[PDB]
Amino acid sequence: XYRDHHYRHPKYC
Amino acid sequence: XYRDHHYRHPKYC
Amino acid sequence: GTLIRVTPEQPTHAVCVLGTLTQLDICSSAPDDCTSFSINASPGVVVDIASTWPLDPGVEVTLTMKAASGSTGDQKVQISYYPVKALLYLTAVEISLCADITRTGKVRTWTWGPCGQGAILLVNCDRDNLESSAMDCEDDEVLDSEDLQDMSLMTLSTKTPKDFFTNHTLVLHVARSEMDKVRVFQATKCSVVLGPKWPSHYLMVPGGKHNMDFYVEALAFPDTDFPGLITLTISLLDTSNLELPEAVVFQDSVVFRVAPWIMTPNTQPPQEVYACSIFENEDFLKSVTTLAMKAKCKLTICPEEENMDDQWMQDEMEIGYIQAPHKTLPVVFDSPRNRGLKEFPIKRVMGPDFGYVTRGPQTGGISGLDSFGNLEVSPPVTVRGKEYPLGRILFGDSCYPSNDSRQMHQALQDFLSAQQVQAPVKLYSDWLSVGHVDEFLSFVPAPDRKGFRLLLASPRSCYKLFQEQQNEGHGEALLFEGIKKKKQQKIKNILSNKTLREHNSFVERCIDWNRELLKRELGLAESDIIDIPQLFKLKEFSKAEAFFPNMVNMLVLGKHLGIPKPFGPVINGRCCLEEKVCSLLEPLGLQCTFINDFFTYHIRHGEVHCGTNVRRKPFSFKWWNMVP
Amino acid sequence: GTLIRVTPEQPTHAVCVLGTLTQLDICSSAPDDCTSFSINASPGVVVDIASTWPLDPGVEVTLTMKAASGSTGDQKVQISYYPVKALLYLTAVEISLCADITRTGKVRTWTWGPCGQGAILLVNCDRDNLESSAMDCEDDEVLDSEDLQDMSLMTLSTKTPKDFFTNHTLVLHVARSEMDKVRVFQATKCSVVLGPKWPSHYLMVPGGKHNMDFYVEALAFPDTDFPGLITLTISLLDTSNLELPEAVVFQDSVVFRVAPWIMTPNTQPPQEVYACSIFENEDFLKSVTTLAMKAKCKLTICPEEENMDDQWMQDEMEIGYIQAPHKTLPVVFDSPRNRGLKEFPIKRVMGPDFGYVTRGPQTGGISGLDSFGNLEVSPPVTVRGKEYPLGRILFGDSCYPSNDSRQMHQALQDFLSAQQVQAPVKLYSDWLSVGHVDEFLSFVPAPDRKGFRLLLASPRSCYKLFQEQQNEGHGEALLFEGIKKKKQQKIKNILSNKTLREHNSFVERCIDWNRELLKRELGLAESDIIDIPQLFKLKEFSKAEAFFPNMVNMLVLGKHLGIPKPFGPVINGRCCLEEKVCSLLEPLGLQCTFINDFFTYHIRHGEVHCGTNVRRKPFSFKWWNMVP
Ligand SMILES: [Ca+2]
Ligand SMILES: [Ca+2]
Ligand SMILES: [Ca+2]
Ligand SMILES: [Ca+2]
Ligand SMILES: [Ca+2]
Ligand SMILES: [Ca+2]
Ligand SMILES: [Ca+2]
Ligand SMILES: [Ca+2]
Ligand SMILES: [Ca+2]
Ligand SMILES: [Ca+2]
Repeated sequence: XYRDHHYRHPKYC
Repeated sequence: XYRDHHYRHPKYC
Repeated sequence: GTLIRVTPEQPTHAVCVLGTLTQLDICSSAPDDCTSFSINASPGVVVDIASTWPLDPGVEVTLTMKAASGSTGDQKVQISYYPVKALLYLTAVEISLCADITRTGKVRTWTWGPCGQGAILLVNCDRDNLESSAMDCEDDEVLDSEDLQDMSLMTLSTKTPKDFFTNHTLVLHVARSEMDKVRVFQATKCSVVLGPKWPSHYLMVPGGKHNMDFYVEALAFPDTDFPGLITLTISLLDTSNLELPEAVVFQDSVVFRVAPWIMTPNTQPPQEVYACSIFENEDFLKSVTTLAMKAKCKLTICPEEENMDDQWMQDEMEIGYIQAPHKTLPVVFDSPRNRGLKEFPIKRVMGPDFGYVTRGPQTGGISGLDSFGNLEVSPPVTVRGKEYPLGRILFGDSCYPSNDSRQMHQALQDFLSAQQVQAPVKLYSDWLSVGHVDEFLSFVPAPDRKGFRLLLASPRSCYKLFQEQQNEGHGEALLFEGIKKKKQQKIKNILSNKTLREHNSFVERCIDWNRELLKRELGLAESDIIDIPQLFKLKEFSKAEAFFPNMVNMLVLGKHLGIPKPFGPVINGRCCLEEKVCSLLEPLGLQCTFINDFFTYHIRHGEVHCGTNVRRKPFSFKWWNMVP
Repeated sequence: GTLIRVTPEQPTHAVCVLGTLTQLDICSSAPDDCTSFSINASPGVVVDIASTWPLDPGVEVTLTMKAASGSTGDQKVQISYYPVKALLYLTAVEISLCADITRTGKVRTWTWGPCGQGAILLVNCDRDNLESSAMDCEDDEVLDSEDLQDMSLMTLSTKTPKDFFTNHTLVLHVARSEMDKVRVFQATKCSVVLGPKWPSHYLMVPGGKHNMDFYVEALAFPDTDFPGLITLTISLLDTSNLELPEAVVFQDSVVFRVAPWIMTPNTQPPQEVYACSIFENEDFLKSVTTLAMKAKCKLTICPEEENMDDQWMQDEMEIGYIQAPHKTLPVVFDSPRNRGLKEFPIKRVMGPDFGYVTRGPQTGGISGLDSFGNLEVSPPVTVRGKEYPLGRILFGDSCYPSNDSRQMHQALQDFLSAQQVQAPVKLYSDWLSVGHVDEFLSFVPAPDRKGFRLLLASPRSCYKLFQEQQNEGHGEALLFEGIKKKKQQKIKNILSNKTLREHNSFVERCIDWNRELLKRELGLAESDIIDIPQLFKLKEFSKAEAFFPNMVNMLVLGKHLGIPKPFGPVINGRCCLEEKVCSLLEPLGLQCTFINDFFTYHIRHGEVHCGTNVRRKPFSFKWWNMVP
């Protein structure tokens, strides 16, 4: 992900 | 069209 | 190009592939106080410096080897810094991915011309299996041995030390964009490795010397969404550490081009003639059989039980070919029109060594200009220096788009344009009631000048002929006297017809525009064109129709011509139109035979050529030698 | 090329257009007994024979005129056959369809290079009207005068006798394939004549001298289904007889090419810098404002009420330009990613003289490699003779396709490939957790050699620097000591980390493969590359992430660099990494400024460049002078 750079991620998003 | 050369025609087909 | 960095704190092990240049970087981790270096190489390693040398980034070191090692780390290189010592252990392998890049018949870019490189792929569009009704490329298995003759061979040769692939892996892959237009079978039997489903495969190679064979086939012809180039890549990856992901160490590629679909003009020798057997089509079939026997070619007659009362063989399909340094085979292009003969090109044409292709909306809306009697091709021509050794494609269109205008379907147009070997040419043929370029132009062979003659319909010539006939005291001759159950017309009443004269003048204007187009687009002269007498008449929608059987709509088989019988006026026991055509064509060495098609084809607005299809010998010129 | 046939039985009236060659056929209807001919021409007509001449098809007659007639049938030509006489009445008109074929600024093929011909069309993608939210090309009307500055001018000049168009007509048309990507307005005010609905128009021209003005605009950028060429045709048709259909007598055409979308590298001067104002983003914004003020450029800050808590300005859009001999204007390319900033490029970027373009699935499924932080462009380069005066496009991909691999969307790939002026290059960037080529490569200006320097991340360099620091008695320095609320790491414990060493070795292998790709694809040498110290660590899915703020992910504004602050070990009162970067970059004339982005961007896996976007000056080189 929402505020993270990753478009999708099991952990950060 | 039926037996005519024209693919479509108001008269021959 | 590979970079290897050597550090004096620990030796490094690197893998080099024969035939690839390896640059050795020594200043990346050289001692700060060092100023010069020396190289000590094993006799199996050749070093090139581009006896100490200055330690600067400008100087370069390149490594080469001549033999693949039999053990890992066989060859060592010593770098002496001024003295600290650094070591480089190194093993050599040979990885080759070979195709027929020379286009000669025997096994990373594609270039046209006789001095180019690149392999050619054939679409597996035929039906080599006799227990199926679909094409060979619709399944991911090879069921016949002969099916391997339509597939390109690619050889992977590996010379690696024993127990080399316990730490390295080989992957064969293709891009996701081209993965749906290619299929690769590994020869062991033939098992699929790459295709429209799997874009990558993990090859299993044993150590030592190994050769693997792959058979490549294509699933799609070049189109507007497919340039025609397919790249198959082999990647050597390091897999030394289990936790760490595999890292790419080597990559090689092979580029194939899909062979385009090529037409054949009337100047090519004939091989097979197709015809239909509808009711009362007996004398026409007898004449066609006699002409084919004289021309030394076979006949294929479709029974009425399969015609569905359709006699227009020419419009339904068009026969061309596809060739490659290993295999050539004809292909049938199915017209979007589906009237009666919609099943013939798929059930009685396509078979062993005979491919099939189709385009356009099968059940959608189309026009009468989509029939393949509107599609023709010219002999090879030189236009202002540019060469066309296979000819140019010609099809009909209108002058400008409007509400009532017709056109060939855009799908067919982009297909023909994607087949680049013959650049299509648009001609004005919408003025005709049917709209077929075969109704006013034709090509015949001739043993002089460029090697061919272009025959064009000319109302002027017919009017001049009738004028001379009337001047010579023959003005009461009856046109249509040979045929019965019709109105016979005298010469004077056909000369004093103002409406017919105006209609013929308009038709002549259209044909003159077409001739001016053709001369510019084919580089012809006034000596390359012959005007055949003809007469047209405007009809419903103010569109032209032939007044008497179209004599230019004839069948050409080498030097034998089957011409529709015009049934013109008879002077001195001979038809004047037939005599004029004989005088015009016979000096070229051709033999004119006149076929009666009045009550069978002409009544239905068709002629001898409209009801026949001919298969012609492929060009001797290799398409990959053309430079579009 | 036009053919005129003369018959002695009746004179013919023909219309000739100035500038076109007219061939006069005399043997088509010549008397049979005739053997020689003579020509008597009016002084206003020039005849060329290619004083009698033999009457054979080999000889040709060509007619030319120097002035448009003021009356129909003004000039007569007499053909004397040997003596029968034939007459030809003839009138001359001038029909010109002029565009900016010289690409100079002032008013039938398109060729690249400085010695070519062809006009350039601009897509009307901006919003010159302040009372609408859509682009200018979405309607068939012109509402502003300034809107006429983005349209190409085409002039139709007619010099015809009085009462000439009572029997002739002029039609302006375009093909049905290109009719949906063009629109033409006739200037009177501006009324549409040709467009995606009407493919033909019947022009109304008065007799005498007349000039008409047309404004042409494009509605689509070049793509995989659009080569980029549009042909507009003018046809002169004869309409003498009402019952007979109109016959085409003359045809002229003008070819336009749609200007492609062009990127700008980091070596171009900056003009405007974009940034986002999220919570706690204050010191970063202050540093950005100071850097922009020093670089003499403006700032555009998006308020948090429009950010929707999205701070990644770089990924959402990419700014390029489109230029033509009359007008140049920037364009914004909208990424298929739509996260928070999905409305900024359409509501606060596109406006007067600022176009908009987008591709990809707006609501479909995409990957993290579609963000425009993965799309960059290189400075102009010469590769083995081939010239790229605008640079080459670089974007990231994987080594080979597989189940877990990612890629940039095919729609974007074919769009960038269709923009031919910069050939895209695929780089291996899927090994990163985010997968953005901006995380390991950058370009900076330099006043020597090729004019630029390529900076690449290098774990080796950082490890060497730490080794020298430990050798010089500094082995207890604490990395991450400048920042708080985090674990500070000594140099010895970061040097004795085997897992970190293996991860960095794998990352170095990937970066070395990328460097070997870049050297071959851009024609670089070892002196054109500078290695920036860096440290990576493998993470979830075994993908690399920056250990400390990515120093190569910086903002470049001319000679001013905003670098993320690494917060490295402090030796002698200065950070060793900062000192090394300054020593590496300052000799090139650049000035290094370090920006703190630890708790705002680095924690969220981003850096200074990831959260900023810069608009750069267009290239001085004209794209139409490039030869792809
Ligand atoms: Ca098969
Ligand atoms: Ca087969
Ligand atoms: Ca069919
Ligand atoms: Ca076969
Ligand atoms: Ca045909
Ligand atoms: Ca508008
Ligand atoms: Ca505008
Ligand atoms: Ca967006
Ligand atoms: Ca504007
Ligand atoms: Ca970018």
